[PDB]
Amino acid sequence: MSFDDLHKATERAVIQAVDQICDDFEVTPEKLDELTAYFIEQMEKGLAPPKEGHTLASDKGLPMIPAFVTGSPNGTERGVLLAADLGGTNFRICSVNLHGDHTFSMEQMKSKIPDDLLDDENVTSDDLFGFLARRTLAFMKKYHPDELAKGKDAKPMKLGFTFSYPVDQTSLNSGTLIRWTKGFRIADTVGKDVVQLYQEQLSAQGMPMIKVVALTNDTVGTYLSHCYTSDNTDSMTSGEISEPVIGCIFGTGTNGCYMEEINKITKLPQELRDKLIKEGKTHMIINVEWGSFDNELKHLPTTKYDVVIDQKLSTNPGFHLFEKRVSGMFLGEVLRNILVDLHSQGLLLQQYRSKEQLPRHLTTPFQLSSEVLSHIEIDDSTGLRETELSLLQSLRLPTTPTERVQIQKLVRAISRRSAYLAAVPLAAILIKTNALNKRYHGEVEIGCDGSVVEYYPGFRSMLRHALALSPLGAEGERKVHLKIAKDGSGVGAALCALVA
Amino acid sequence: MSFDDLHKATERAVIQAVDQICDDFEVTPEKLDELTAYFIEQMEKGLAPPKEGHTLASDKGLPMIPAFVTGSPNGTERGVLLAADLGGTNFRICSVNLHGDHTFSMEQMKSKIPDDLLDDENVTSDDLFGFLARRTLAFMKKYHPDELAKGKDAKPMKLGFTFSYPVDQTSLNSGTLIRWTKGFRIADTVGKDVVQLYQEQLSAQGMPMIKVVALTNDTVGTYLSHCYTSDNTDSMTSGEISEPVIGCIFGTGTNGCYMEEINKITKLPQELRDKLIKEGKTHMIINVEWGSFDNELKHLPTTKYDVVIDQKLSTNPGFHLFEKRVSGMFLGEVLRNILVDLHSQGLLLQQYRSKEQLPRHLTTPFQLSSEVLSHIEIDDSTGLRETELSLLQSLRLPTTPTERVQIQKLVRAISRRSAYLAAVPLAAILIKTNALNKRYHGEVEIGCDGSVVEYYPGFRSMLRHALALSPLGAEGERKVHLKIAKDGSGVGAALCALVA
Amino acid sequence: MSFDDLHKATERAVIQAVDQICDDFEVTPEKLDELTAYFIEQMEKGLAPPKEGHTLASDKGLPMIPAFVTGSPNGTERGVLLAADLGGTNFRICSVNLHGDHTFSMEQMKSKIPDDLLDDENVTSDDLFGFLARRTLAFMKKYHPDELAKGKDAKPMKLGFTFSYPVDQTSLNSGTLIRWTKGFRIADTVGKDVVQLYQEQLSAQGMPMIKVVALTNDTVGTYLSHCYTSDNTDSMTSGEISEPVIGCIFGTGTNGCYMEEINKITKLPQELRDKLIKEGKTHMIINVEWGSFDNELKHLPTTKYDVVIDQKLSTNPGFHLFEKRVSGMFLGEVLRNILVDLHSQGLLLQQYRSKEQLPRHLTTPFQLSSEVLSHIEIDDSTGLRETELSLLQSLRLPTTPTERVQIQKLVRAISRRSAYLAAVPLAAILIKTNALNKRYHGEVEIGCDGSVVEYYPGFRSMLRHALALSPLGAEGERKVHLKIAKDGSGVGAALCALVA
Amino acid sequence: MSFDDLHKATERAVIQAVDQICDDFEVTPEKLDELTAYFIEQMEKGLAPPKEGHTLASDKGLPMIPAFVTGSPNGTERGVLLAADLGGTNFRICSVNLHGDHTFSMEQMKSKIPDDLLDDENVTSDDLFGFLARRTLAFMKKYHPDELAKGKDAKPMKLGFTFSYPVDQTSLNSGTLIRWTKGFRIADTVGKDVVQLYQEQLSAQGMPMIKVVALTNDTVGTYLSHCYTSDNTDSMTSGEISEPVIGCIFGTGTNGCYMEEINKITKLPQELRDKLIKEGKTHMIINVEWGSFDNELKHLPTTKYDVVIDQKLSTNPGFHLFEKRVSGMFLGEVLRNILVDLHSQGLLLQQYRSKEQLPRHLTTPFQLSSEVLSHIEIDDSTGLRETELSLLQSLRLPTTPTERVQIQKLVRAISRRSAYLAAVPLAAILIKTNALNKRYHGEVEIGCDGSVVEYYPGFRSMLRHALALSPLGAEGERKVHLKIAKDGSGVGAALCALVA
Ligand SMILES: Nc1ncnc2c1ncn2[C@@H]1O[C@H](COP(=O)(O)OP(=O)(O)OP(=O)(O)O)[C@@H](O)[C@H]1O
Ligand SMILES: OC[C@H]1O[C@H](O)[C@H](O)[C@@H](O)[C@@H]1O
Ligand SMILES: [Mg+2]
Ligand SMILES: [Mg+2]
Ligand SMILES: [Mg+2]
Ligand SMILES: [Mg+2]
Repeated sequence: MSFDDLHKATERAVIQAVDQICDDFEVTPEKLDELTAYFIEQMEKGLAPPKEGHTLASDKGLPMIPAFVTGSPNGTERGVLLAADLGGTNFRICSVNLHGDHTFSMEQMKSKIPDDLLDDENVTSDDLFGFLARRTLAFMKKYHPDELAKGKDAKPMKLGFTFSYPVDQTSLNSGTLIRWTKGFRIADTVGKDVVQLYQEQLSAQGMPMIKVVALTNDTVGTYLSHCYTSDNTDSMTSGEISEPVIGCIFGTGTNGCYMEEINKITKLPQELRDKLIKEGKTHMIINVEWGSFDNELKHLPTTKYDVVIDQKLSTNPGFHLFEKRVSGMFLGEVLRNILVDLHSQGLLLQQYRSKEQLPRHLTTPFQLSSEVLSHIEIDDSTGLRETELSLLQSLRLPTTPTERVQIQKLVRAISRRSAYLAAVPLAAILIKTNALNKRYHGEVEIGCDGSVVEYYPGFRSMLRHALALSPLGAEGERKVHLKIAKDGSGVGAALCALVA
Repeated sequence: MSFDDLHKATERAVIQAVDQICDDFEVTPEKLDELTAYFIEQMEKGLAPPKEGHTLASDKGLPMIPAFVTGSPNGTERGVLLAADLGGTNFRICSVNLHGDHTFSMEQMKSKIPDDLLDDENVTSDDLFGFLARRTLAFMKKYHPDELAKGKDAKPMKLGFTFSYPVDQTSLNSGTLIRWTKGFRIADTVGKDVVQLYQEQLSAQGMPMIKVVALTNDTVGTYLSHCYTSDNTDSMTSGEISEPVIGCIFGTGTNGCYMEEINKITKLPQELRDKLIKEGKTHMIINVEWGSFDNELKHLPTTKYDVVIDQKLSTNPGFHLFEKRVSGMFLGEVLRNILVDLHSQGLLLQQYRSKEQLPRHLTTPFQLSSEVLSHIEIDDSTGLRETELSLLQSLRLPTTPTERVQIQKLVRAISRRSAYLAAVPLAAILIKTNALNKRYHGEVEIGCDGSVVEYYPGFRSMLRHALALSPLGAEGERKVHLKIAKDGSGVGAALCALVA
Repeated sequence: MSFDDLHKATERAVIQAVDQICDDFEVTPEKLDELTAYFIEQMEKGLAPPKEGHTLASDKGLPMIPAFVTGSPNGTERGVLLAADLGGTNFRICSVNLHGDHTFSMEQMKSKIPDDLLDDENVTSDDLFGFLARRTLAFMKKYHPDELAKGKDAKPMKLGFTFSYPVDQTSLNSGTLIRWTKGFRIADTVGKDVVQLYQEQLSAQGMPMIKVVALTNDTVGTYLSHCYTSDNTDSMTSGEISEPVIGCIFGTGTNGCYMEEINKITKLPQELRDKLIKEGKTHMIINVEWGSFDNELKHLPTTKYDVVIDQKLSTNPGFHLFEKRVSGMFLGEVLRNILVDLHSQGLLLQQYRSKEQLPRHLTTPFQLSSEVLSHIEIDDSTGLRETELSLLQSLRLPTTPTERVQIQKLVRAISRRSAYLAAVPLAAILIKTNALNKRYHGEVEIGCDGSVVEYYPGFRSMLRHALALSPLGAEGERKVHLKIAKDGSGVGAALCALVA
Repeated sequence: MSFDDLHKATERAVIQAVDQICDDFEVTPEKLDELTAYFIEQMEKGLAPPKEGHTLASDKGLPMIPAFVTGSPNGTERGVLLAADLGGTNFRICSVNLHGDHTFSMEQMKSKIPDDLLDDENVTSDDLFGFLARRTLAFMKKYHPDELAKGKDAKPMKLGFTFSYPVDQTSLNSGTLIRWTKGFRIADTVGKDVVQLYQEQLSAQGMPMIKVVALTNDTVGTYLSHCYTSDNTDSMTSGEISEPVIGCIFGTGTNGCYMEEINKITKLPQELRDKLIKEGKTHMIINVEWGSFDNELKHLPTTKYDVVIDQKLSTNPGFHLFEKRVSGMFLGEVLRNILVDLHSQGLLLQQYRSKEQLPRHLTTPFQLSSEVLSHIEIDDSTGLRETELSLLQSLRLPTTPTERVQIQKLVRAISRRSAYLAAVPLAAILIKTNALNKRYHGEVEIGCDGSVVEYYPGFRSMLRHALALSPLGAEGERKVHLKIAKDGSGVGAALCALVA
């Protein structure tokens, strides 16, 4: 045994731990099927009246929100509307000029949500909504300075507001916050009317001229934006015309929505179901809180790393268990926990004696962005050798050549687990509504927004693969196109405000 | 307001524009009566000597041509004669074997008039007449190759020549072109002898053996052909025997002719009226240039779409205003202008941003054939849903379901306007000559040739209806039969050549 | 037995004959597989050196032409070039402004090929090429009148010439006509240089300024045009990037071409293969004369109606047997022969006593356009009842209600036979070159031009179905997109002239 | 010429433009020498009294600031002090426990400077300093919550304040802002006392307990931190003991400072020079505003891209010309301007028709971070092929394979130009003070902080190379070590506060 043979014995120990992790992470079709079936069962429960002791702030299971849109655009909608979009790492304000030909011209200003609003439980509703109103002034000064200069007399501006949190919507115009998720801890807005808080701050800042017309989700805005764009009006002689079914968000969090029959939403008051069916409003866009799927954990492929994020690092433990396996914030956090744990086992970061000596950004939660993971996974031979080091050097964590390949294997296992689980709600929705066979012919479109699905170098293809593996089978995959709703939330909110 | 309600609001706007057009197009009996009366007044003027400053190339009003036929056949005429027929979208050569029993056996060769002769003002008389002579050689090679092989010694062939243009006829044998109409722009034949140009080209091509015997119109040939065929010799005990009164053309253009008393044609030289009355030639077949009726526009139900065709798209602006409302070329063009105008209003072709993006065949004049209109109008429920799309797809213009019904309404309004106006000259002629009461009993026949009246799925019945609405009343309609002179122009020219 | 029961007994006899025909026409997967395999065998033979006694004018089998393009565009090509396109029912001249962004702006003039050039064996090379030169003058007068006015001094204009006939190409600049097909009988151009004849006539007409730069086929132009347009440059993170493989023509005739490895074309001189491989010219676009597939008839599903067209009605008996089953000219002719034969059997046109009394346009060959078939097939319930009559009325053939449904069944059987046979060459080409598996991922595009594939209300979907039935299987169909190369031949020739 | 040959001709055009740019960017030793010599001349002028008409807000040339530190640490300094650090993309607060053994334990909180303070001229002193005070409260709540809870009675906290802007320092305790640079436009703080504004806001927010003890630069803090750490106390028998000479910042901006003899600072009042020399204070740490070197542009290798940044995009045109060639903000901006200009020339982004169609983040200034450049440059073969696309995809700019290599060449040319120019001030300082020969033996240390020097995968080695190329020669490079002052500004300010 030379030093090189002794080193190989160590490398084999490292490899076994990494392979064990990779196998714990991979989703096998058997679980993909248990999950699709369970997802559908929870979807039916999510439409049902609550039992005694249940509420929305505390529910568990897979709740659904009956957003009152009740239809979809065809691209002919026209007009200029404002849109606000809150809830990722950032906030955006758009001015969307809908042209009536399946396109729009969008102006945009965007900013990061300041950490003053995210790291402290003592942050109030006035700090968050005061922020949004100040950014709204900045937007108006750049794109519509005249309306701002002429307000209060200039009027109205119609604004749609996308707010990416579960909202107990009662009307397209308004609803209340059910809970904060995804990084916000601002407790005094839970139960309050989201539009009311924003609208009051807009007036407080000098813009009584801007009226918030509609409150929507990101999933809904995405679906509607997707519907507005492309064509879906081809010739009936081209042989097949597609239809939008499902909207997705794969960003800091994960969600989607779909068109559903109004007569099946048993929790909606019957009087409202009757009022709407009488006008031909046979369908609603339902926000399925995918993130909450299996919060009780009867089927998801949970490992110890997911337990740690959910119980110790997350802002809302016990909720949004699906997101913790799928969305961008947790793809990042899962790798960080693995690297720290393989430090403790003495397998990767062998040079440190012990955890307290690790780089501070490695031990601090959420400092490993899914952006680094994107580069870690795409890197091929020379990327892995040289760039993987640069990518982790930016997290102050220098590594060896052999360590870098082991880290890449962990990253691919993490993103694969997510991409396959991410297919569960798409298969489950298409199957529940029989989207694939409600019509003899016509393709199924899924309009997905969010930076993980748009940029992660692997999701577009891994979802298609996973859909084929799920109960949809190859035949279902053949009907189903994953398209990107790039301007997704912005256009969607503008359309919601147009609808009012 | 859901997307579906917003879409209905748009559909209502579309409908209002289409209904406004349909109402502008419909001819009400009040105008049908003003027009019948005006038509008769212009017919009397059309027989009168001209005033100083008037000529035939430039006249206005409703000119008539005193074709020198002076009588009608009874079906006993026999012999084999050639016939040439120029002036629609095509040209035909026939060899008609008249059998003497109200029937004939017709051989035919036909060809399209090449665009080389239609789209350029620099086309000469030698190109048009050279064309006719070359097609004549082709005809002879197929049906009478022996006469061609034996010519110059084989002789004579007698040919009748139907030339569908106003001709200043001086004798059945010849006359000059008054103007070009209906698509021809060959200026150097205006004022020239039509037979002379054709006869010279026949010799130039090697056929000195063929003599053009008679020059006729299509209206005249149709009347005579109609008279030749059926019976009109039934028993006097069958209770009632009919007589031919009016011939019609409803093809690329529109015209007709009728039998008139020679003593009323005040512009004909008196010496000629005397020469003919002395031989019992009490009547002449008069070509009424229906197409020119109301060229000055005092009564026709003119809309902006007709103004555009007459001033911008037509080959002879200011003339043939009636045809522009009635004939096949303009049924086609009127729809095209409406669709382009409803594009500009944002009502039908809503997907284009603006006119320059429309299919090139939609913006190009005369590319919308009345043939497409025929199918657009006949289509019932499933035809409208599926075939209307195919019909416009052939014009490269894909449409929506709701657009297709709106287009069909416009098409029916266009063909109805034409069919009712088309009744004006038939009512006006029968009334002026008192065809309905010159005899106690005996039916009135109108022998109409032309593809619009023969195939358009609506003219046969719409004219009968319109005749009943006009001053003829139901009582006049009861005397009047619309029959189709199917082999119309061919037989007619053969008879004209037989007459010489 | 009442009259109605006796009539049903007759209808059953009619139905049996129609069903027998429909079954003779349907292509079963077993034959679709024999044909794909045979097509591939003949394709290999088509690349081989000839045997003694063989030439190109007379070959039989499935010849291929090694067009010297040797590559494909990526959309960045820019410049303004002229293009001429001869050989369908018409001729087109374009001026194509290539912009370098996968789009172009095309100006166009088009005209029908006059019958003077099609119905007579005594037509010479000077009449056909004189025609093309005259239409070229007309084009220049409308789009580039200044170049024409300034020529001879203004120069050069670069023109690509698409000539849809087999051409024994020796260089992209020129080659000779192998045979006339598809309606032309002009024997004295066979064996002559196609460009030389056109170029001389352009000078004869006054345009020494226009140089014909490249001679191409329609199949080649279509492939290149298809390649030029869309993108095929998406992100490698979108998950899959497509590549053009096969170009198609489904118009008056049928053909296609594909990219092939130069080292496999064994008949090309080795010295030329070496000259080209040394510059990286690893592939050529090969015109596969699909029309000639199985001219000897060992596998095609031939019936008596196809025998009649090939031996009695066609301009080139014994050749282009595949086209006679597939292309637009013969979809039309096959129905006509069936209707005449069912007249002779006393089943459809029961009112005539015998063939000589049938409408002359029914007994005359090629008067039944595939355009009528398009409408006959698309028509649903009310279309069949009312429009089928109008469509055949335009062929002067009035029918009964029961006759109309029987005719529609025959039409669908005819177009299905064609659509399935039409898939044979696409499956055969993709399989021979392993287009489906030469790369792990990336879609396969087929760029098809021609009015049958673009407008016939059934081909887009019937080909996709047939491809799945053929040896490609569903898995091959999943890679394969049928797209329409709408401006196909025009752009292609402009690119060929750009290439020179 | 095949499509592939035509494409190569285009690629050659692209390459020539890229090579021309690369050659314009490369710094040749001849200029490196002109610049070193000029830098020294301007350094002498920078110590001189001003001429009439000169001030500090407007100076030009290379000003120096005589920070009143007057000495350096040896690692024995002990105590716990707070430190604030403002002025990059972010702001940091530290609590540094100096231990007296060349090490310290640092606690840290950091946040991004909100855009509310950077994009608007109407931002006031109260918004910037209010921000710093609020972040200070957050820091105290996490690391010293007891002092905050006990204040006002708990006291004092001693805070050092690093403020990375030129400051007209009069005492280590305070000075005024000379100008804003590097992204700030807050005009009403220019001329005001920097400590006074911060100190007042700390009291306003509830922390009268924290006293700002010292105001320093980042360059000074870095030098002192560097001096505090390692050893520099080795045995005199180890053969050679090093000494710190120069501190550097290579972050969003670029600067450094060095120890200089007090008797040479001719602009300092003589009375102050005498007061200090009498106590043995023979040296001062002088901030050399490297960024301002050659603001008048007599020697820097200026190209058109640098002119655009300086005159159109920068917050302070005419100043800090050296930084615009060297620092992280402009490495980013220079590439962006090149890519847009090569779009205009039609060489890289060939698919767009024109600038208005480019991705909005490409045309927006400063959206291309030097972070992307880091990855673009490090990428080797497979990194360039796949990751370069991901890196630009994050700027919404998809590219081709050939485009990616051309972009990488531009990036390496940009970072090389910077790295070589970046050596000018280090060579110039060591040469001016004869750091290399003031002692027979002992190494020269340069302590550089800042993320470009710490992470850019190329600076550590390119500076060493450039130093050898400059007048220092290989012999000077052999004395000179580039080390990283990682905790640099934080420790430095804590030491400045310890010094008071
Ligand atoms: N290129 C990338 N590769 C991988 N992950 C990325 C990339 N860019 C952003 N992300 C992830 O996406 C998150 C931002 O999500 P996104 O841009 O979709 O905003 P969002 O719509 O506001 O999110 P949400 O809708 O859930 O609130 C980041 O925190 C990071 O985790
Ligand atoms: O137009 C389609 C095809 O028609 C004929 O079959 C020709 O042989 C062929 O070269 C051409 O491409
Ligand atoms: Mg979002
Ligand atoms: Mg006629
Ligand atoms: Mg063609
Ligand atoms: Mg700094």
